[PDB]
Amino acid sequence: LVLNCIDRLNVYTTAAHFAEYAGEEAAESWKEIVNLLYELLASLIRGNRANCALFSTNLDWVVSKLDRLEASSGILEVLYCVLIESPEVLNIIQENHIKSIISLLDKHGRNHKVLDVLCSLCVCNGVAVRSNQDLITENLLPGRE
Amino acid sequence: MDILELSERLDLQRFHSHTLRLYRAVCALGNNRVAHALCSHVDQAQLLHALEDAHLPGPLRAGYYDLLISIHLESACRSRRSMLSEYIVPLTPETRAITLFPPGNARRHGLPGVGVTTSLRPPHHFSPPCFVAALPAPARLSPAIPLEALRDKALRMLGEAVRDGGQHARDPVGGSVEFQFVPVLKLVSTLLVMGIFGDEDVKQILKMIEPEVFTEEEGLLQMKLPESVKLQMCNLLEYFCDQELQHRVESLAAFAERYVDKLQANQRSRYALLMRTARRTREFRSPPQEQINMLLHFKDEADEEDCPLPEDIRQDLQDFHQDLLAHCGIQLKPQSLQELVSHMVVRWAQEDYVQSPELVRAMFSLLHRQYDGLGELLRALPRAYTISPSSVEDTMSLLECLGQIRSLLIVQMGPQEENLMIQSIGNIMNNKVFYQHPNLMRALGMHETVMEVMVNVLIRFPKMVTSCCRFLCYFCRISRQNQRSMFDHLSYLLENSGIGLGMQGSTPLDVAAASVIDNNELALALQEQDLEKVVSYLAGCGLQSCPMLLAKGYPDIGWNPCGGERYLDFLRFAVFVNGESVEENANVVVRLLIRKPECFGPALRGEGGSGLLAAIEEAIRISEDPARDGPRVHLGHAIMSFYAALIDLLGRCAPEMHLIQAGKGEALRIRAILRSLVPLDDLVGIIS
Amino acid sequence: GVEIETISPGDGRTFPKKGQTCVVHYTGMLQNGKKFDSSRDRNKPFKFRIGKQEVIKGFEEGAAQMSLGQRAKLTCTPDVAYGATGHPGVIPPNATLIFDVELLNLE
Amino acid sequence: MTPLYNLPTHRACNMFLESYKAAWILTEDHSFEDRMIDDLSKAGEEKKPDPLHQLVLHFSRTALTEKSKLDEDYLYMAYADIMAKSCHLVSFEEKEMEKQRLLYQQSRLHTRGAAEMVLQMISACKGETGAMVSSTLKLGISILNGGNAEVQQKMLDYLKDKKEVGFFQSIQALMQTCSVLDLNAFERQNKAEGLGKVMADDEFTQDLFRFLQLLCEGHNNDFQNYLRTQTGNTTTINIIICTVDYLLRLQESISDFYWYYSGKDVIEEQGKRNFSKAMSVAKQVFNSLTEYIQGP
Amino acid sequence: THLRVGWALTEGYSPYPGGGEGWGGNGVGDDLYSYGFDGLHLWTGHVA
Repeated sequence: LVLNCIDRLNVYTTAAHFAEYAGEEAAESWKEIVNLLYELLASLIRGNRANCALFSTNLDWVVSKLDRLEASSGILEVLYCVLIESPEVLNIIQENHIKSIISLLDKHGRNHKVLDVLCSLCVCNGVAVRSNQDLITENLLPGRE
Repeated sequence: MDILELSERLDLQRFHSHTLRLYRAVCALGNNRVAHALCSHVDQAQLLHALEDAHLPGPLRAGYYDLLISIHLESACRSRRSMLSEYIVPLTPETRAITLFPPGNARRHGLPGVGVTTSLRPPHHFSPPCFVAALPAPARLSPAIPLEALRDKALRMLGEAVRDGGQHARDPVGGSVEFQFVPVLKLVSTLLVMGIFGDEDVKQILKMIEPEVFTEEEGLLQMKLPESVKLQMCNLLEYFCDQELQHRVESLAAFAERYVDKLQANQRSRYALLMRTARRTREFRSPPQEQINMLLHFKDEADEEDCPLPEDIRQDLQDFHQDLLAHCGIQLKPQSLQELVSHMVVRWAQEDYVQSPELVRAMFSLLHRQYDGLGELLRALPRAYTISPSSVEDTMSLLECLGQIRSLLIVQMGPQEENLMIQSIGNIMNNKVFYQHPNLMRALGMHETVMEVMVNVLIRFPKMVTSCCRFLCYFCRISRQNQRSMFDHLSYLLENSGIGLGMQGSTPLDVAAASVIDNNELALALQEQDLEKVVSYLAGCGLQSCPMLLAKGYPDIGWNPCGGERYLDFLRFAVFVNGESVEENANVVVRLLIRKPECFGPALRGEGGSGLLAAIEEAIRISEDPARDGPRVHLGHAIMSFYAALIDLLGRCAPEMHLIQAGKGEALRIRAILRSLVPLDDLVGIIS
Repeated sequence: GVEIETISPGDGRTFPKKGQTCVVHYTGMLQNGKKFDSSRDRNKPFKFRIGKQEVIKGFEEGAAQMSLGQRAKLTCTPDVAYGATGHPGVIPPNATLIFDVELLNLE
Repeated sequence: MTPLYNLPTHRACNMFLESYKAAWILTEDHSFEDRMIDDLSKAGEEKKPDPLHQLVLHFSRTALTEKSKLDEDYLYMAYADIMAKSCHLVSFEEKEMEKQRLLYQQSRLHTRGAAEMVLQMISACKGETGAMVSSTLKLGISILNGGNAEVQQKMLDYLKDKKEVGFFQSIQALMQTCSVLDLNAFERQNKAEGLGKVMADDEFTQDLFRFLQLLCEGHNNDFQNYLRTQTGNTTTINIIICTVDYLLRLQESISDFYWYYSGKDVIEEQGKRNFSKAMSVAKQVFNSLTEYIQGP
Repeated sequence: THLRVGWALTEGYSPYPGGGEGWGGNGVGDDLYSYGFDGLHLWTGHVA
């Protein structure tokens, strides 16, 4: 139900666009509502392995929203909670996902939480993913920028 | 800007520290290729400068120390640590020269960790980094760094830190005593485990730890330090306790070699004079283990009558037992490691309430080890084994391959690791020692590791699965003890030998079948639960079409003759041993089969269904018609093979003739049931 | 190809011949100025023998034209320096490389 | 039997090592448990806990850690054995001297939370038989021998305040997993020995019922009623009925074993041994029921 | 080894030890107030 609410509220690019259909009095709380929705989703998914494993099917849903200017921190926290718990998501993570996260670093600046996410992508429960380590090395180090 | 400005620019200090954490993450767990790539970014000169930089912030100093350990030492240290639990002692003259106490009932204790050790340990392999060589596969080796210079630098830095700590400077290096000592102690512990330090270096380390006890200034053991430093001191003392245990094992093996030689010479002389009555000749007509049990059964003075050993030899053995107890400190200012460790641990525990559970566990494990030394040796003897000097090169090669396999237990499976595993198995099977010394192989426990690898993969890697299955089949076929060892995991294999056998090669069901062949004891120890599980699998196989065949476009039939045949031959080996029928299992299997009649297939089904001859004729017509056969498996042949296997199994379940003559009611009942199931006329029709 | 810019004159009489082992010090940098490799940091001269495809083509083409004691700049084009694939994690695709090479000894 | 001196040297050395370890090392007796406990129980020069107390708190912490299954730890097994072996070790005067020394040795343990540690470890095992539960039961018997009233009170108070059902669920599962005789297994063994087990966990069953008997020793009516019913708990488990159920299964097995040997005049050694151990278990069960119902 | 010779302007040429433009080690020709010559290159504006 929360996911459906987020998807339906995400179809508007900005508050003014939402105001063109719901009015200004309803638009002044659009950003607050979406931030609360992501905060509740994070509280609902923190620490539950079964719930984090539920995201092994729709990971692109979370990744494609990383570039949104609103609730950027909440969505990043949701991704961090999923990745720190579910090894299946690491087995489903692909190159386009890693390139998207690096572009997140490139566009939103030097944030240590993105670095912690990349660190978490490598090893989970004492087992390392060679493919992830190689893709990160190939797509992050040689640029030297 | 100068990197020292990060002491005030905290945002960049944190970002760079997490960057170093990411470097360790990417090169973690044996990724030597990434370690080489990282060598282009963080070079040796920078690392060495960072080690001696006294103004560096604590987090950066710790990060660079851990980066150096991760890049250069982690893989070698881990492989050596894995190899440290075994004691393969060659019978060389250096081993012969080993004694419990130095020549200079009980004498003064020697220095721990100094002396001659003959236990086999594979050498480390390193490759020089280079980024201009033509780009070429064999696994890459770890980068090489000057170890003698690194160990000298570490010793000098630790000594300087010790002196500064004695001075109690108000500006400790790194901002805190923890940041001053923990990285250095981690580096020293890693180098100690890798065994780089020599005798003089170990003596210097022992002098800094305790200059008064380890004499042939003030120590670390009496200075107030935090829990992390206490933990590193516990790791060091654990290392030296392990070295003492290894020394005891090597001395015991040397004495065993000398005493066995004396025993053989004495027995040869006694037999020589005896050749010139059952009591006199019983010794030489008994198995050698019983012979040596009788020869060594003279410990008590109330049974020293039957022992023919001379009193001088008995005295020699009693003298060695006495000096073994003395070396273990069993009574017949601290001056020994055991008393030093006990005093330090008790003082620490009664001075403050320890909050670190890891530290608490470490100190109580060490205390238990000091108090119980004989039991530790007793539990370590099963992993000790003496080998001939001519098999050293093959044993070292086998240890290298086993180390590679063990290094493959902490990495996600891939095509390259699969190829490495396959070639390692081939190299192991190409070694004569693997067949000459089966007891040593069981003590090494390769089959447990292979089974654990197999369950971790569980089909994505059929070549790997069939390679593991062939290895275990060979292992069972070497000796009966291996077969008995594998029989304990029969249920473990069966629960994973479900649908998805693979249409490739040997399967866990095949290894399980190979683990019970020609063994009456294991056949009689075969549990009924395993047989009900197998019959339940066969029943499931007998009701649905084969999904792989359906995915390959074969015509649909409501059963799987191939899978049913595979379970049938397993029951054939389970019920027929050494040319005779085991009636307990035959009766159980037959009763289960009749309790589940749908296992017999569309034929013999009842309430509609033709006999065996009609089924065979239909199969023949299917074979003669290509459209009904294929879309390589031929359905007509599979069906005939299935019914042939079923009839073979029922025939082998038949009661014995001596039982029929004895008139056993159960035997007559079983034969009557089998006769009712299989008419004679159908048999003659098929034979015709 | 390879361009050679001399920085310090050599002997100018003794050139590398077939089969000889050359021992050199080098520093390898990218065209953007970023340094990626240097043997001087390891404090160990790099040794290789001529004509056995042991190094990238441009490097040995440059070193073949250098005399004993000479210091020179070698420029290597992408078509010979690792080509289109580059070096995973160290050198990006289509990188033109710059080498500061000094020929210390032969055999 | 080729003579020993014709064997290769390394193989003979390996056989020597196995024989030496089997005949000389294990047979040695070394008693250090009392000295170790004495050393750990002394402070020196709110009272911070002494080292033994911190050890017990550490094991209670790992017992209370929320995890699906408790991992095996040799360190805990070793210290549990040491603690159990350090607590037990004719005229009126020395009989009383022995009782007082036993009470002091038990006080050194039960005054540092050992009873609660035992209950927590038993609840943590969740009814899975093994060395962990066997060591815990042995320690509980060691600290409960002589039906110490103070220990009984501490256990009852802890159970009533926690109101946890895991303890009795584990006890019920263990009682349901206790094994009895098996004629099919006996026949299989007879054939195996003819080519040229039965009640393996009898010691575990005996110590389980000895522990239950010691919980009610001394006519503890409060503990007898608590065993019959747990008022404060959400669910109630009747241990008495489970005991009768096991007694019935044992009786039926004994009856079948008697009919099997009734026809034959001679009874072999293995049959006599299995009869003896079955009778010993039945004796322990009868004693436990007697302690359940006395008081009355 | 670094070695350059040339002219510098009083105003603007204040090279401090340590860090600076690009990689540290600023000398003559590393800014627009100085004009150096090292034997092989003409240095100005941190460009050789």
